[PDB]
Amino acid sequence: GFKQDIATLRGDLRTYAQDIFLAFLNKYPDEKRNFKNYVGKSDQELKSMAKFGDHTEKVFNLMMEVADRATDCVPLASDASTLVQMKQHSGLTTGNFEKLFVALVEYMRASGQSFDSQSWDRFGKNLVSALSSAGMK
Ligand code: HEM
Repeated sequence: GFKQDIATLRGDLRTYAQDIFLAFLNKYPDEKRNFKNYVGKSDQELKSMAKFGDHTEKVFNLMMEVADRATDCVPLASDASTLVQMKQHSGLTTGNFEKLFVALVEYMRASGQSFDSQSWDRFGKNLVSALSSAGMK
């Protein structure tokens, strides 16, 4: 289930975080625009940069903490608020977050692993309405 998936993901965090983020950026190249330093680079060039790994690991770790704190795949309103208000998410809309979750789910379905891909979809949908409720366009 969903709680075991957090343990799995977390077992090899930096590896999953970069694989999932690459799948997001290649599914939706328009989104790369938000990541000016990553433009013009192949997957392997990105994975060779320390700062790519460091940044994905940090995002993913926070995502796993938000997932951990959820109840039945509904995140806490305060976690959503942390997400809306961080400086770093200044120009974003809820559309950027739903694209991310589509790629996550699609990555999970395609991997070998017994992820509970349906719980992750539902989590992403409930995150997106929580983000809206906390002030995001
Ligand atoms: C639940 C999903 C997400 C979480 C937990 C999250 C969290 C974070 C965190 C913790 C950072 C700062 C990392 C650091 O200090 O190096 C960050 C940065 C950033 N995030 Fe997110 N984020 C999420 C989704 C997104 C999405 C969907 C976008 C855009 C599509 C996005 C765009 C950015 C950008 C552009 C930065 C700045 C990176 C930099 O300037 O180095 N984030 N996010």
